[PDB]
Amino acid sequence: MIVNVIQKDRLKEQKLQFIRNHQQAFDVEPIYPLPLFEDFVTSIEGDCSLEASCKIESDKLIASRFLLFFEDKTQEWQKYLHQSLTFFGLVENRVGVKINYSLLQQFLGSSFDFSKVTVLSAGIDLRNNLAESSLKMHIRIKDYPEKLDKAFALSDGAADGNYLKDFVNLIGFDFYFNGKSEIEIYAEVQEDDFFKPEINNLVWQHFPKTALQPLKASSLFFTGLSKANNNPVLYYHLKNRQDLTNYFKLNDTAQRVHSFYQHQDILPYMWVGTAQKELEKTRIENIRLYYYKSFK
Amino acid sequence: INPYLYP
Ligand SMILES: CC(C)=CCSP(=O)(O)OP(=O)(O)O
Ligand SMILES: [Mg+2]
Ligand SMILES: [Mg+2]
Repeated sequence: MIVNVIQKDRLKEQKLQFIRNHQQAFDVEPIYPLPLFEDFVTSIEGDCSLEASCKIESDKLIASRFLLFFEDKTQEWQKYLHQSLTFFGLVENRVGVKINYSLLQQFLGSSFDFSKVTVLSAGIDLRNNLAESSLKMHIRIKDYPEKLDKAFALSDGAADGNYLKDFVNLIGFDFYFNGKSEIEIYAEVQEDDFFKPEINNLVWQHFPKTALQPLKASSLFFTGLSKANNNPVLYYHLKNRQDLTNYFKLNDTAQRVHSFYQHQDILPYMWVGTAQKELEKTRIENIRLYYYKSFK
Repeated sequence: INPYLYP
């Protein structure tokens, strides 16, 4: 029992540490309301992962981006959903904002089968301009075509085609502090399928050649579809974060992020997000970089 | 495998 007490406290601090490392590297002052997210990660007692992230816009570094993945192998999805929403409510109270939940409500509907959930995340993407700040949630669904149809319908035409239902498992929800909300659909291709002719037919031949190059170093590929996106966002899951510079032509700002992370005590893999037209360039100007730590 | 894909 005493072992559990030590480990509990240890995990709490290790999580805050990962968060502080990231914030302290890129922002002298924490963006409000980061301390509320810090309290939320602390309140979660099971096994989790954290994502710390930077969005680079030329020389603009946006670094107050964090996500928690519920990974306690009990599969208590409804419990985790209720904890996430409780946290979101607290943010509403302290900040004095009202979140628009309608897209999540319609997606959940009345009959949600939680046994079909394989990932749940909750988090923040915080700005100095409160209105531009957002709360985030992802839900990954397996063998739930009824819910896939719903999310596609909710996309409001950002869903490029109904043939993409074959590729979609992850659903993203953004909740802006100004009462605007967005849904995102992520079309995926796994590594085992990269070289299949059906995949070349339905996916690869629609992308320029430069978009295909980072697949060599990747275990997974998403295309993020949302009407909040200026362009389709291509996501590459690099097996080793060290390969970033080999496959992506980084600007100074993104190199700074890359440099900081090369020798942090974090997971070997990373995610990279960039618009298709950035890869056509001689130097990427707009890029999203995602780093991970697990806490068992 | 990773936090966005269970295995
Ligand atoms: C890293 C991956 C594959 C998915 C999460 S990216 P997102 O759409 O949640 O993040 P953005 O805030 O849109 O950059
Ligand atoms: Mg965002
Ligand atoms: Mg997005």
